Amino acid sequence: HHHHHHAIAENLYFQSAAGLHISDGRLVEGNGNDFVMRGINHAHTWYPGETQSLADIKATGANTVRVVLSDGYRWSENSPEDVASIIARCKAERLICVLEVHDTTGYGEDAAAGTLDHAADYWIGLKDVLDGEEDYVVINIGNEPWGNADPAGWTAPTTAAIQKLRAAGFAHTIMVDAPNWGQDWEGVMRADARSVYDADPTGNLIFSIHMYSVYDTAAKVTDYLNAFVDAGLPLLIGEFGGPADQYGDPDEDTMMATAEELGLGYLAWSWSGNTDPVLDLVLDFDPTRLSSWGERVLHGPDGITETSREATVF
Ligand SMILES: [Cl-]
Ligand SMILES: [Cl-]
Ligand SMILES: [Mg+2]
Ligand SMILES: [Mg+2]
Ligand SMILES: [Mg+2]
Ligand SMILES: [Mg+2]
Ligand SMILES: [Mg+2]
Repeated sequence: HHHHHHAIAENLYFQSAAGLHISDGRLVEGNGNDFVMRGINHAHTWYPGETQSLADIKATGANTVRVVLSDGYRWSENSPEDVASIIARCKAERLICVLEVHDTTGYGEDAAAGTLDHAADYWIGLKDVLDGEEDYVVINIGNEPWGNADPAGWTAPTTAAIQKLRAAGFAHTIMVDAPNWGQDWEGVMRADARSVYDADPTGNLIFSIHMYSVYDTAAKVTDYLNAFVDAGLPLLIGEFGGPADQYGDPDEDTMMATAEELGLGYLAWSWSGNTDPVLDLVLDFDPTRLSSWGERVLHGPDGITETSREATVF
């Protein structure tokens, strides 16, 4: 006979603050399932009238969007209301959301660039919007937060910013970008990553490489990605390009193939709106105007539509 009981469930007395987290060098959801980001960057802070981009990005099959914010150091600060709206729209569309402060880009070289400390203060100002969204939102402290001048200087302020966010009570997975405009040409992030990782007492830290023309051969791509995997350190390709520019030709084929082989995340740059539209996946924010680059990223080998799996939390 069935026990025939009729109970109702109270929610667990104790639950973890962390949602998305790191386990054994990989990104995992709260339920333990491995998560491999396959997504797109959207320049929200510069295109407030293009928020339909989030739903259009989901329609590609993408499982993640990286949303460009400003902390007001250089561009126009994204308000807590705006950020709350974006997070909720991403959740409604079943997208994981990587938020990033762009104003740090090129610090130490570009005189208009802000500090990681200023970015951290901005994140702390968003705490009431962000707390409770640890299953859904990854905090990328500052985009490409050092230029090419003295990239060794990146390690101390990166470490300090992580510690400042943890001391403020953040339980999200935190993502950090490399010096040399995100491409880590001098290898400072690659060398110092373990030290930086060990400085996050939660272990919930992921490194992000941006692969442009420095990564113009197969060997350069595979060496970098394998370096992190072999060291047991979590990594994604948080931006990448592909079409040749004045500095070389990024090897997008090897990036995407190796990301698939190793199960590392990637986020293509970008949906639309670049000053030079060569990296626009769609022209004029219009899904019916895919560019050559859009065709490659969405529909080509190891691309988004082929490989992206929705986060299981949804
Ligand atoms: Cl706009
Ligand atoms: Cl080479
Ligand atoms: Mg029964
Ligand atoms: Mg939970
Ligand atoms: Mg909306
Ligand atoms: Mg060094
Ligand atoms: Mg290329």
